[PDB]
Amino acid sequence: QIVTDNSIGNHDGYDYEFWKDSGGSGTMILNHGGTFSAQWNNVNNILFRKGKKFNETQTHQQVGNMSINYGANFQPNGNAYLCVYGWTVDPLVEYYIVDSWGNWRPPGATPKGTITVDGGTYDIYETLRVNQPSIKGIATFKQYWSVRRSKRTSGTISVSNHFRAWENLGMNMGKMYEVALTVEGYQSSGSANVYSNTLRINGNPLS
Ligand SMILES: *[C@H]1OC[C@@H](O[C@@H]2OC[C@@H](O)[C@H](O)[C@H]2O)[C@H](O)[C@H]1F
Repeated sequence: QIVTDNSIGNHDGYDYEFWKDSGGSGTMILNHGGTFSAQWNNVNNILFRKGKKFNETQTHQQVGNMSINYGANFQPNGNAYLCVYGWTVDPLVEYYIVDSWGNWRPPGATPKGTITVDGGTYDIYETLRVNQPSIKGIATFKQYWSVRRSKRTSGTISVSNHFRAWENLGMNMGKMYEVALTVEGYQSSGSANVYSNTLRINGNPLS
């Protein structure tokens, strides 16, 4: 259940993934259901997550309503994000719904709009990754973001509301590849205890 290097699998019904580039270290402990704990030290980039991976055949509307109820003890020492994260394919898009961060509020771009949902206000952004790692190899792809205006580390994220806002703004989405509660670190160290993480699709928890 101890993951300290790149790994993808399923643990207690949740698709887990540990992903890092070279340098530093990370430790992910897979706990019950969608839960896990994470610790990182002097990394370049590291991501820890537990959610659902899909077979790339359905739009988010076809999957249905996606909602995540979570709670995490988030203790970054520097740059890190606590978020819902995933990808679409055709087009290849990496996305983030950021509820908390460390010393820097991402993603450093001019907002494209705002969404009010789940008792918060999020700024919406679109950024570009050029020849970077991806679920489909070294690629150039967009990153879509919703970033909360104030931090929080527990609550419910109505994922599908964010997708509709993005599509409303012309941020095109492809077929679902993944949706997951994620901890990301960048050129930093820290820890996070994800003690609560339930993904519901059409009101039904993952299993
Ligand atoms: C957003 O997250 C980190 C990185 O995405 C990883 O790409 C490699 C793939 O194997 C992992 O599953 C992804 O998390 C991407 O470059 C960045 F934009």
